[PDB]
Amino acid sequence: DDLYTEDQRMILDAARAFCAEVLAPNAAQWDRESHLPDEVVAQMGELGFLGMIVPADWGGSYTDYVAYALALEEIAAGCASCATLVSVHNSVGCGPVLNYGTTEQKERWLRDLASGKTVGAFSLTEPHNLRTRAELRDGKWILNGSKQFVTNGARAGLAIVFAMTDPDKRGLSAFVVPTDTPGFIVGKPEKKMGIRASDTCPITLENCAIPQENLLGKRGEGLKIALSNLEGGRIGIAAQATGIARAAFDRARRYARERKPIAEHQAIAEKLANMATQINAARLLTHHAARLRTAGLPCLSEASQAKLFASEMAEAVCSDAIQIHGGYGFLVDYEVERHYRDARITQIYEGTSEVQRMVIARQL
Amino acid sequence: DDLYTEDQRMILDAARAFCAEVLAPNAAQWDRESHLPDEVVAQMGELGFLGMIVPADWGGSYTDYVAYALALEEIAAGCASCATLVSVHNSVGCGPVLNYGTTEQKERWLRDLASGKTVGAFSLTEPHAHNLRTRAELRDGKWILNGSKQFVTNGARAGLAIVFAMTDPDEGKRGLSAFVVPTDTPGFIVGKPEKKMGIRASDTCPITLENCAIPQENLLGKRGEGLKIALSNLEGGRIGIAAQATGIARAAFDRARRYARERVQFGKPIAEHQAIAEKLANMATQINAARLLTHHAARLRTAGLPCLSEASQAKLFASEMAEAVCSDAIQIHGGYGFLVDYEVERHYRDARITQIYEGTSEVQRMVIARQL
Amino acid sequence: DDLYTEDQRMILDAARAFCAEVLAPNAAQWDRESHLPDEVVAQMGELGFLGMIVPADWGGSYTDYVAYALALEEIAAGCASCATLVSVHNSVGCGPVLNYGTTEQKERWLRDLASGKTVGAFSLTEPHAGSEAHNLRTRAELRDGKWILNGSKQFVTNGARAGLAIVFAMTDPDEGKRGLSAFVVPTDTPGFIVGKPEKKMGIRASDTCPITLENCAIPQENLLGKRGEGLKIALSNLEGGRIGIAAQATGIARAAFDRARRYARERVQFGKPIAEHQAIAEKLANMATQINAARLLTHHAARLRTAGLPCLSEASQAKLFASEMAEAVCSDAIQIHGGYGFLVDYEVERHYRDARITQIYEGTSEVQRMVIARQL
Amino acid sequence: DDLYTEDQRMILDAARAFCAEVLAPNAAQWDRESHLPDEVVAQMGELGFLGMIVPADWGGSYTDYVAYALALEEIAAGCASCATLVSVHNSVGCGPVLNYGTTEQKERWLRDLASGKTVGAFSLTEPHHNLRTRAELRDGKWILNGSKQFVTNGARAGLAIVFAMTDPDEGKRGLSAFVVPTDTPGFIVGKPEKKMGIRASDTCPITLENCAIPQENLLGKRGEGLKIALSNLEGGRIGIAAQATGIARAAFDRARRYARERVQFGKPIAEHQAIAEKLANMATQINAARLLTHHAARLRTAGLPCLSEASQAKLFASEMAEAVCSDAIQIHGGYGFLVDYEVERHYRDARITQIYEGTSEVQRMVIARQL
Ligand SMILES: Cc1cc2c(cc1C)N(C[C@H](O)[C@H](O)[C@H](O)COP(=O)(O)OP(=O)(O)OC[C@H]1O[C@@H](n3cnc4c(N)ncnc43)[C@H](O)[C@@H]1O)c1[nH]c(=O)[nH]c(=O)c1N2
Repeated sequence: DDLYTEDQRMILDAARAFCAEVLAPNAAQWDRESHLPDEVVAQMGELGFLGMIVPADWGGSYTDYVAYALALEEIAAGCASCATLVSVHNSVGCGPVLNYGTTEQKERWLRDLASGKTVGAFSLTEPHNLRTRAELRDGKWILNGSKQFVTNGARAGLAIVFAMTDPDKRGLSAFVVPTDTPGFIVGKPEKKMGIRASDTCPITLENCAIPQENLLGKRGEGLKIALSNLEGGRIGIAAQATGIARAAFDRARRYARERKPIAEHQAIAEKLANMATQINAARLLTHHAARLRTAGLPCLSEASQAKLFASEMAEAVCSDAIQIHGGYGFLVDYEVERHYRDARITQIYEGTSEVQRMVIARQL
Repeated sequence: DDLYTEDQRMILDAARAFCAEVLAPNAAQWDRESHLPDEVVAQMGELGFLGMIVPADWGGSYTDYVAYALALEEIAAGCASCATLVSVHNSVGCGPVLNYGTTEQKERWLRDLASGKTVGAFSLTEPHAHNLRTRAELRDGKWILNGSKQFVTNGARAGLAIVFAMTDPDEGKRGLSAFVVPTDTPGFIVGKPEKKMGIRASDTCPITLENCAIPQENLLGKRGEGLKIALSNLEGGRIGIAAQATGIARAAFDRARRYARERVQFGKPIAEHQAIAEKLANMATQINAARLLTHHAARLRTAGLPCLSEASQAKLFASEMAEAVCSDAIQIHGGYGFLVDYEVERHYRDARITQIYEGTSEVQRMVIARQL
Repeated sequence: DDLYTEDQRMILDAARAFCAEVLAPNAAQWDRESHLPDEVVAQMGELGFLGMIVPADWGGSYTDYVAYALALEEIAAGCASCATLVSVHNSVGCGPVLNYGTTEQKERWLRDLASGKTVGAFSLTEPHAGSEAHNLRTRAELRDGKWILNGSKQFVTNGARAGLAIVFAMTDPDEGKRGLSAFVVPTDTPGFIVGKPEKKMGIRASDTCPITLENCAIPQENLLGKRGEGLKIALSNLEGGRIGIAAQATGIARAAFDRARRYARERVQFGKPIAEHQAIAEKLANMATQINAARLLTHHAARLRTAGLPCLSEASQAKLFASEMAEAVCSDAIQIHGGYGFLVDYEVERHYRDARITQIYEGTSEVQRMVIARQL
Repeated sequence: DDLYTEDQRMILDAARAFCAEVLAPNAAQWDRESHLPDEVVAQMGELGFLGMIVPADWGGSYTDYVAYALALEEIAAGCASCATLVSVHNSVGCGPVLNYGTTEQKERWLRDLASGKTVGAFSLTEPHHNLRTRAELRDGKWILNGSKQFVTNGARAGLAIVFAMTDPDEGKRGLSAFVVPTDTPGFIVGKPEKKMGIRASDTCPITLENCAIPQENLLGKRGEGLKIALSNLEGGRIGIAAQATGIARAAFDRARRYARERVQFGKPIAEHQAIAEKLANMATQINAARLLTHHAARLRTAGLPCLSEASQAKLFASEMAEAVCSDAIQIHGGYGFLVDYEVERHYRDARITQIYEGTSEVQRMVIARQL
């Protein structure tokens, strides 16, 4: 930990101890029951894990993005579903309100988002850019449409919902929708291969009317807003891939050392060497992008490179962790099978690998 | 199909029909409930799938190994757990009895294995880290077995197990013997099925032998021949798992390519995107190569030629490929690929075991290298 | 071998002897001099390797395509450059004349192509146009009873040694994809100007030449097929071409692997033959497995083609797979050799250099993928 | 660059200018002739490139190891052979004398090594730790006999750090290190080896036949030879990591420019998704390789343990370089296989990085050992 700053090493310690004491012993159960207890979410709130990229005067704990990634790496090593909840809540639950909310808006919502009292959700994508619509009639914005894969959909108190307001690029607007609003209809959580305890829900909007002052930004600023947190999001998920890969690697190398022991059979040792090299490269790409972002510099390509690299790495590293365990690797009680299922999603959400490659290439 | 013989196409069509009518629509449920219905196993019996490498003379359906491979690829595309059952039963349930059994032993057990009335299992490996701790002592005209075995596929539904034990500890490599143990023999204790990431409906159980006393005539082959017997269906087992890996990959590939033709993003079917197209071509290439390696091994095996390397190449290749094709199949589905209801996530989970069992990839590589 | 037919074993035996006696011992020198002696090309002629896909009654030696792939793999295992020459001459030198030639045109040319008295070249690619092979700027105009070719061509294999070239030219510039025509052009024709062979990383003894056509006049009866049929003709030997390159990749890789496995048995490090080191043994096992899959893809495409069945996909899969496999196999061979792997005298560096072209010519990997995907 | 330091940016900018004006225009010709012009070596010396990990007090230009890695990357991108010479000279030419030499020894040789006046070589391995080359103390001199293998800079070096058995029966603690002037009678340098790549980096066998040197040329203590042989592994590996990053980067830069110029089916080929995907993968792996390499250098700069980290950088960069060079070939199509388009030289040069300064297999052993 010698190369990190003092802020960064403090977050790392706090994160480490939380993860060892609360996440790691319970993640198997949470996966098996597809459910993360709310008191664990609340406790993440109290510790500042749900406002790590909100400034401290708005109720958060932001220091820099390297710290953020270190915390999300630790949290993902303990529980990949927690890391999903946290990466989404901080980046796209908190980000839009902080960056485009008026002062009154931030007073209404941001301190509760940043403290974790209110969990946040972001809803842009749709089953088939958009067909969800919002009409302004009699002082209320009225939303009708259908939305897909909303992380934190069941538990969020607020949702940033994107909707077509003016059908002729600047045709979308963003809304803060409290999730108890009549006509905000959240469906049953999707059944997923992995991150099973991170609730991922479809949402139907059926004349969901919200006050006019719940418009977020100016009318027509929807797309820009939806795109304002790609760097933070991708950095977050790259950090998550790194943590999940690292957890499986930690188990593999512990199993190799105990099962001479198999860690000095050439082939096993080569896998472990490869796994360590790849995990460390993923971390360094993640941190490099986080430094640029901390400094306010352009870093979409760098963040997309981290997310790309870390995500693909993680599936291969988790696959080696299984292989190193033999027959036991396929068994639930040995946990690496969980890490393998959890890892897979990182290549898909927050921009697919194909999208990550498009943007990196665009800028060469 | 016009590339295959008459017999082969017939076995292929019979299995296609069974997988479409019975397996494919119910796989998802069986994965969900971690259980294959006894009657579906009995129906594979009735159809000859549980005797495909047993001569017709002994009640089986043997034509050749390519045909075996074709049937297993089809079963696997519909239900990976079914393929596991079928492949283990046929190769290591039926094989030891067929090759090493006396005539009377073949009459007492082989007809029922081949018909599928008796499901067979095979138990050599043990849960500690050749050098077995499980023992057999000859006492008053009976073999008495004491031991603990690990991961017996078909462990719960098998009526017979081939069970290997130390009979002569001084003799080392010739220290082992093989025994046919009816699973209802007192002292044959089946534990709870293991909880696995995939092939969840294939029962995999630890077993203990506790003063498990069996008739002297249940010794399979000669005393001390157990190792040799334990190693004599490696070719067949490995051919079948390579076929299974091929079928699993093919199911996910078929779902993904159909999805890529129907799904529209950026104003064209996604199969018209170059990156997607490249995955689809790589998938088809790798599946075809895996099938070609498998059938080449099968062809050598059918002609009684030595083929342990060719069988191991095919199993190594098909197993590694199946993970990469299934991963690609998930990716082409985007977020839907991660969803249970889109099924490719089941194919991925199921395929991962193929690199491990029937000899790990590491073991496969060792034999292939040994002959180079 | 037991799985092959008597014709297949016969050609296989013949190629093997030739490759040990003539090719393998001299290949290093030819790479070094960037030159294949004419007497070696004549011997391949005499032995029937330049007619392996022309029927016997036209002077060829065609039995089936599996035989062809076996012969090409051997030839390639001894000299990659030689395999390039053979593959091109057979598929696109002979093929166009065989398939589209009149009786008179086959009597004039195909017996000499099939015996190897005359080496064949194929010229389509231009400086601006490779993978997009239809937009041609080379032109052909009828004046005074002769076809007059003017233009510029690129990367012609066998370009300096060939006696005939199948040249593709725009006869009808406003007719697009139906505007190409194919022409048999004697390479001694005035205005058929062969540039100096390209300097390449690998297959350095396979002459690969630019060609300038300048008031290059030929008899009217050197038109091959119907006017406008050029594109169809240019695309009519894809399967055979790709089968042969797949077999070439397989043979180059095999040669690298044979050296590596022998060296790993002999070389000792940390008290045993490095072959017994598990990481080495794994590399060896992966190399065998991949070469074997390549071969089986190639022979499967060869069977469909022998039966006249459609097989462009299967041929493209073999080519893609073999070519990419060969790079990784030759790379493993280098690594198994340690620091000796980088040295010219240890040969495997040459196989690595030679292997790399197989992913590019006879349709790039990207093109192979497009056609495999399209036919799903 | 914003993220580098004033010294880092300083050495980077100088390496850039110099790669661009001297190295990159002439690298093809040097590869073709298998020869680096002496005056170019002298310019590297003069510019401080041959003293980059020796302190300023001893005639060097040492700032930190991140600066070293940046400069090696740039040199490598203009001329892989020059980078091989530079990496070796700094790491194992200067390193032993710097760290194990007496003050008298450092005054005698280290300043000339650091200024580039004298180029240094290092000679441990033989054709077959268990070594045949012997040194015998006789009449106030060490007399060396043996055969040595693949000495980089073997034909231009003025001094060679040679390792020999002083005490055959003490095994690993029976080796000693010696500073040998290369003009010493009985120091016979054979013909440079014929190689696939880095052809202008001279790589020579050396025969020592009754090669007699002063008693005071023992380096470190008698028996300390293996420890000295292993004392610059970190530096060496960081250097080759930077080499591999640079070679790949050169091929990458050519391929990405080509892709924006070459049109096929109506658009620049960089806009075909399959090419874009290659370019994106090349950029990402190259950056990953630099970041591993700089991470290692930071640990080295701070004097912290970093053998594994440098081994990870060297392993990752070297394997990466082959794959990136291969893509660069592919992106060029047929042109990629032609000498005039340069990417085929980069691919050839890149392949050595997986083998020397320890094979991939050796890198992976040290990484594993330490987990
Ligand atoms: C040694 C040797 C020998 C021969 C030949 C080449 C060489 C190097 N060829 C020519 C060969 O067929 C040619 O190199 C390929 O068609 C590739 O074309 P270019 O080199 O013009 O690359 P080109 O400019 O077409 O492509 C550059 C890169 O972009 C990619 N690309 C192009 N279009 C694309 C698309 N739509 N989507 C995705 N990617 C795309 C390609 O795959 C390639 O990777 C030939 N020719 C001949 O007529 N007669 C002969 O005998 C020979 N022999």
